Amino acid sequence: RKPCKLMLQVVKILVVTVQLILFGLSNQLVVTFREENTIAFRHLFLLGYSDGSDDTFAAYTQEQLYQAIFYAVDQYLILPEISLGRYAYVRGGGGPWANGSALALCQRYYHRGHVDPANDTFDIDPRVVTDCIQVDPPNLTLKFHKLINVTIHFQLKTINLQSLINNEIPDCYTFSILITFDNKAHSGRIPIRLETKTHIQECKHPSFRLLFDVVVILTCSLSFLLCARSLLRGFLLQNEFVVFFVNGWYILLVTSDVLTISGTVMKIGIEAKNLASYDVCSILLGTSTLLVWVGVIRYLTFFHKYNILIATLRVALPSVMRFCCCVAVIYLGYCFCGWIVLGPYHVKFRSLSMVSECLFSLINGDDMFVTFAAMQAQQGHSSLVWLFSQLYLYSFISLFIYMVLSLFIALITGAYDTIKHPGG
Amino acid sequence: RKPCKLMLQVVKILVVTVQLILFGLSNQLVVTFREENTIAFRHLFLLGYSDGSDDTFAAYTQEQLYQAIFYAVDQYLILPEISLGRYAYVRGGGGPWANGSALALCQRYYHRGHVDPANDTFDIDPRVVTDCIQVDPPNLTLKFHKLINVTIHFQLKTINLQSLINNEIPDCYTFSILITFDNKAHSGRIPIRLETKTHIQECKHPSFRLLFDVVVILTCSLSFLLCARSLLRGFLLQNEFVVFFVNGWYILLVTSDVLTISGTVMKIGIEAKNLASYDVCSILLGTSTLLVWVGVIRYLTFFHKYNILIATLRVALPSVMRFCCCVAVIYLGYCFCGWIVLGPYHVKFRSLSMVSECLFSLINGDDMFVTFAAMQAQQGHSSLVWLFSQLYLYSFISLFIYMVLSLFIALITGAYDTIKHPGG
Amino acid sequence: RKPCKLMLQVVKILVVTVQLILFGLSNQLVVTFREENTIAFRHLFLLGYSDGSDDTFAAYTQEQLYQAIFYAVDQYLILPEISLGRYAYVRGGGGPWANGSALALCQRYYHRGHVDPANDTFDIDPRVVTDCIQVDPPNLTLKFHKLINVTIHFQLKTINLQSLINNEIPDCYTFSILITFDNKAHSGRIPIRLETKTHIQECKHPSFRLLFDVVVILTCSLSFLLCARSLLRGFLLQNEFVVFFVNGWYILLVTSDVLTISGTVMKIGIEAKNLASYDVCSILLGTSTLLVWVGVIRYLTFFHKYNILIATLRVALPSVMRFCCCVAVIYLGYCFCGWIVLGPYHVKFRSLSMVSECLFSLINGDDMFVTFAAMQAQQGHSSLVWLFSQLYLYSFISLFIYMVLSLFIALITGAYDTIKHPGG
Amino acid sequence: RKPCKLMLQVVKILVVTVQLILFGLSNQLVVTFREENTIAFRHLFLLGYSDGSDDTFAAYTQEQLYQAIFYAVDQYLILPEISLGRYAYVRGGGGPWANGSALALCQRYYHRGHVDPANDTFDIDPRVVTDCIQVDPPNLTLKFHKLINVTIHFQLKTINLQSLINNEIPDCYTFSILITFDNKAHSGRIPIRLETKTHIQECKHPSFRLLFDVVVILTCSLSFLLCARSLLRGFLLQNEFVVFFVNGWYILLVTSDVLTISGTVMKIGIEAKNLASYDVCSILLGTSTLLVWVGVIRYLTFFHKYNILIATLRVALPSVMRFCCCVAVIYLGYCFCGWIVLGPYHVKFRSLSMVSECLFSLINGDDMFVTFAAMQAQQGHSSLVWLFSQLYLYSFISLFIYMVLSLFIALITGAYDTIKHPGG
Repeated sequence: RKPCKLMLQVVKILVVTVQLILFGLSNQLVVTFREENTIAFRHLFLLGYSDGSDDTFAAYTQEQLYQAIFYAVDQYLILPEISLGRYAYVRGGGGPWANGSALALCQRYYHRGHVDPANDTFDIDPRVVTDCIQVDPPNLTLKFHKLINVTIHFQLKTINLQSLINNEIPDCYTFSILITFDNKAHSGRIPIRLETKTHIQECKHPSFRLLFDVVVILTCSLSFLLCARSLLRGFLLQNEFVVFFVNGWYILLVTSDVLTISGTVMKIGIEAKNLASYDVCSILLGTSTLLVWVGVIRYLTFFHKYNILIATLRVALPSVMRFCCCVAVIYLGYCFCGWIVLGPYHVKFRSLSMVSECLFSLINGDDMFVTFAAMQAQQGHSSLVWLFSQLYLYSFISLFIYMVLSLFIALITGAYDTIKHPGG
Repeated sequence: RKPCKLMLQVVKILVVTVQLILFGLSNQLVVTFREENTIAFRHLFLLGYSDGSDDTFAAYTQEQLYQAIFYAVDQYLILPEISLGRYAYVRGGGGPWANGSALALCQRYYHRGHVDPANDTFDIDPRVVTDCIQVDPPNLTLKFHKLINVTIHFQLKTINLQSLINNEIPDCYTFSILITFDNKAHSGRIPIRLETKTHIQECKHPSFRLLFDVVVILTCSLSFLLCARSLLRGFLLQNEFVVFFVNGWYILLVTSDVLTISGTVMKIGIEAKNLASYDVCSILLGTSTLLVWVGVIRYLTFFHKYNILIATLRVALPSVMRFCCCVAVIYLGYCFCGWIVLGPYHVKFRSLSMVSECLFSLINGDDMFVTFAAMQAQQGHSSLVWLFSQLYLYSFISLFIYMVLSLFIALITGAYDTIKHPGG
Repeated sequence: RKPCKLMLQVVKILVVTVQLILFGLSNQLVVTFREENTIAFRHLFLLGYSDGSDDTFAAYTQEQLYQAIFYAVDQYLILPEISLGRYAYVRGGGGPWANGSALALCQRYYHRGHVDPANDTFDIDPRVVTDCIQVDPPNLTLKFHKLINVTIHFQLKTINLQSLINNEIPDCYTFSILITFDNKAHSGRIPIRLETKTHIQECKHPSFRLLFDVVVILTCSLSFLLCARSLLRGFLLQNEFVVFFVNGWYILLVTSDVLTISGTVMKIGIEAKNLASYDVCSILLGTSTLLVWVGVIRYLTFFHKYNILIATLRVALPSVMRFCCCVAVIYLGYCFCGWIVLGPYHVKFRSLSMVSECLFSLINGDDMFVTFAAMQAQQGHSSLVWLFSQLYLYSFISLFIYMVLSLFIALITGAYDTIKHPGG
Repeated sequence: RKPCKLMLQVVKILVVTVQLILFGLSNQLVVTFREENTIAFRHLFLLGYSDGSDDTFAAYTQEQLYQAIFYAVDQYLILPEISLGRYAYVRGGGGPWANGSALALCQRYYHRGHVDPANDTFDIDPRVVTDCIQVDPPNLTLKFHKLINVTIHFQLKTINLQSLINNEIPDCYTFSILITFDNKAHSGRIPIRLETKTHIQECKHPSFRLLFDVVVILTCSLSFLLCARSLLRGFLLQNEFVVFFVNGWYILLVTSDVLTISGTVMKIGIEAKNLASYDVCSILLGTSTLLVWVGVIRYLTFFHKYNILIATLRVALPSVMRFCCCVAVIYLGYCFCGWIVLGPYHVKFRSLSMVSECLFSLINGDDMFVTFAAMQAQQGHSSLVWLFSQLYLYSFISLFIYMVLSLFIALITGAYDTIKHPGG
């Protein structure tokens, strides 16, 4: 009934989530097509594209420069001539107007770009002059001092005829190519990178599963109306309590309400500004479905045989707040020691993210023999610091390792006392 | 006697399992020959076969296509001319009839294969036309739009004369070559793959260990008759119990009975439909031999000095069912958060298998510094989601890490209470 | 007030440390420029520089030798001709005087360098003759027996115009190139290595954040005067105690005093002998800021609700000293077994550092499946020792693994007793 | 006195072990020279030697064969012409007599080597005919059916003049080259391998640290006489006990006696049959020095403040024998499931060594996310078995993971009871 409604809401948020696992699969296979297209293009225009070489994909010869310039230039010259597929290159003007390349060959560089590092002086009217080449589907050079960045802005239509294997009509995908030579470092190292964007459109010559998803939304609507009715009844009870853990009698209906607001935003309403907000609304659904797990298990305990382990959770968190506080404060001191020591010989201590990453090395066995062995092997320097890196890292491994069993077990021997009260 | 029969059955299932470790070694060395042949062929026909390049083994040039076409084509032209071994290529017609290549050079592609992705339209009479070339042991081209897949169906006899070093007569192995160009993606990426199958036959000019294995089977027969007699005696006892842990007094005789049915199926009866069912029957033997371990240790406890630790197991599972239930329900919520969050930046969260794989990262130290460090390093996107991936992953690492010591120790401090009852 | 001064000192050492995280970021990005320059140069002069090939960067052909000699020689010939940047090569004489290369092409080798390893004899007047070639910005050979080491000592100015993107004037960086051919092994293997040093100077044509850092120093001065006043008050109390944990009432003011002495040494006083001592003074700050964490959490416990977990620490360390002693003594025996067993088949057991590194394999899951699986796979030798490496490593994994839970839990069940005294 | 003798024996076995760490360093640096020579040679003769390519170092072309044959052949032709060192190639006949190559170019192959794998028959008079070519320091071919293995047996003197940098006279090292083409598989895959052996001799034109080591031996002699006197006194006490843990009152003197017998065997007596027996005697020393750690800590407990933790060890092992028994018996069942399941899709389950290696994956976090993630990714086969590998591996991860905390903590909550008896 009403708990059958709660079990139906667990099952129906679970079924909206099954349709979400379905749609997340559907978008995932679409993204398989996307990533296949991505790697395909990365090889494809990639004059010299090696696996992992995109990390190194920076030029050193100036002739190393202009050659790859020619290389893609021929790529665009003869793409229809060479392709294992069919690319659609119509006018495609960008990114400033006027008019169409479709490949816009653009290049930024400072206007008074005056500089003499042998003279210890420079005259930056660094107003970046962008020089652009439009190139119609059927050679020049720039100052190695002078440039800022170089841009190849092309675009290529394609038909998703593999969708014929998904039983779909093939869609229209315009792959929009931004090729970027980036010499903003100007340090003699200039990475090259290629950006592409796919304008998925339907076929020009041109939904029962869609009816099912909209039903999952409207049933989410009914279930949220149920969750709001239950919040009003618990609100009637709390007004009796003010005028007179399980912890989720109301808030779960709310947080379910929040995940539901996020997913319904994903289907239609924010579903026309697509990508990231859908990713977010599905994120909010992730919290709702975790709770669908946790709270459904609450109800289907059916008291869980008195719920001794469910009773296990309570008084510890009363202490656990300050304890996790204390564990953080030592850890923040240790993160400070990492931010101090990380710069001289490390990449693992490279930022606050990396000081977080070494915290994964702390509790997890994966970071230990790697980091504390390799850094003891001394990339290193300044042999007092070779002593210091070992004396820091071996020191950092120990205190938490000994103390952490004692904390989960100080609360764990605390759990034998709330089980000393509670084993009876 | 009868426990000497149970110890003899532990030893005799252990000896059927020693003969299984023997035969699993024997098949394992045969598979070493198979895998050696596999890598040998993979290099061998492999025009361009690199280690791990089979992962990348997809073409981009159409000329990149037809060249490898020629490459193997010469491979087949002059295999006897080039080989470090001796391959036997007799008529070998397949895979449809008519008649013999031995290399059948086949190629699928849709009949009304009409398509214009610049026109947003297509006319699939996609009825795949398979065009096949037979090629007698002693050039043409296809539409890059038009094809579906391309097949090289060859076959090569060989003699297992290294079996002379195993003291055996060399057997006759016909390696049956299926070379596959797969452009079913049609995304400009077409992986190539080569399949080979070995028809192991005896020498044309043409078993005490075999007598030993059949004895192990018939003695398995006697031991199962013993296990069935013991089930009937325990059944006489249970009929006295109905009419009036150790847990395996009967079921182990049964599950031993099941592993025994599976292995005897492996030797003779299902041993003429070979491969996978033998793998399965040996799987069932694996469960039988684990139990041979566990229950032999039961009997050879001889009460284990009162069996305090054997008494340790019981009442916890009465709670442990619902507890492992609860651990799963949080974990299923966490798997749902993974299925939500995994698609945008990850391969580790790529499927339900990968959400299971990150669960290995949860309890095991190997997944932690890799995943939570590398994903915090942000393949990433959409910096609220760069906050979100860390805020999810660091959140997911903690709750189970703290709680799990408390669970095995909530039942562990429970074990000090069934040892508080039980230490006396 | 005074605890507001202690909280202000926690916040102000925390703010000197926030300015330290700021400066450590600032030096870190400068080091990003440095490392970018480093990898840039390593590719740059690197005739044959491959990623990780610096590990293998040793020659075998003598012609393999002199060619790379020519290769860099042309590198220096035509660096201005080839560069994607602007290098400043003025006279730059070194490393002995007279006068200027700027590339000094030097080569050591023993004077009576007489040797015949077919004759079992040699006449070392091994007085290394250093032959040097100065080479003006706009071929010869040496005995393969005769040389000791070979040196290319060059230097290159450059302007840090990317500092224009940091809003700074570009600084003047003189990159000082030491190219080293090292045949001191004389074992036919001669690694090549290139050293470079950057003399960062300001622009020739030529500080509110600096005012802020000096304020952080002077406020560190006031806070240390506070810490010294508090030590004098606690000293007045201890003189009352002699004449009549929390543990850090005085020593933390001291160790804060030490980190503060180290950082103020970093800003100005030792800040003219820069690199390593600043690294050290920041190290001492790392200890101060960890304590800022730990002791601020002490005060902001505000008794922590009676500080039961803070009371948790005490009596155990009274035992924990001897216990960590005992854990070390077994571990030192195990390190001795490693120093014995490591040499025959291992690199992980390669030194006392590596015997420390296998200790990371002990408690951390990362070293186990790698080392005990790969060494059981037997690089190996002398099959009794193939038994011995497994029998040692599997033995070493177990005793600590079983005992360590019992130690943290012997003290942990000790913590249920100081919580048996202390849960009341 | 006598405990000063025991502390002196701890220190003197520790000093014999310090001289052992010294000699193990000395042999380790000698082995650095050896391994440097090893990698040097591996590149050196290595026509095509790539890092890790020794794993793949097998030929496929027959011309791929004979070319490398020529390649080393020229290696030997012009080694003095090409070398960055000085190799001494005198007559050096082997491995059968007659007379000298120094490169013996040998090749085995069966005498009646008759075989037709197209005919399903063969006539093995497989009596391997070895054909040998001697080649004086200043072309032919064999049947691809016919050969067994091919051998290049050379030898090269060299002088260890880098020992001049160790202050030593350079020794005489004869590097004895065995080059092996191995086609014993005859599977078209023939790995090539090169063996070299170094005859270290002194210089032809030709020990205070040695006096120190012999003193360490004779003092080991005095300390063993002390250990034997202490065994006789404890034997007088045990004869009083028969006629009327600490556990090592006698046996440690013995096991110290055993390690001492092994090391004294290393210095002189077995020190003329060198390599492996010295490795062994040092192994026995490893056990002695571990005990030097453990028992010295016993005495220097000085009762360890009543030795509560030393008292901690005792009664558990009375149970721990059968418990480690039970842990093994489940684990042997699990190893049996691994030996069953490992062959179809795995290399980690490849032998009993690998079933041991997955046991490292069990307790250590390193094997988990790798194996259970990658095998769930399905190298795989036969989708019921794709279910089976996950259903086995995920099953195997759990039971020990839950139970093992309960075992070390069943004995650990047992330790709170021998600390319940023992905390008083």
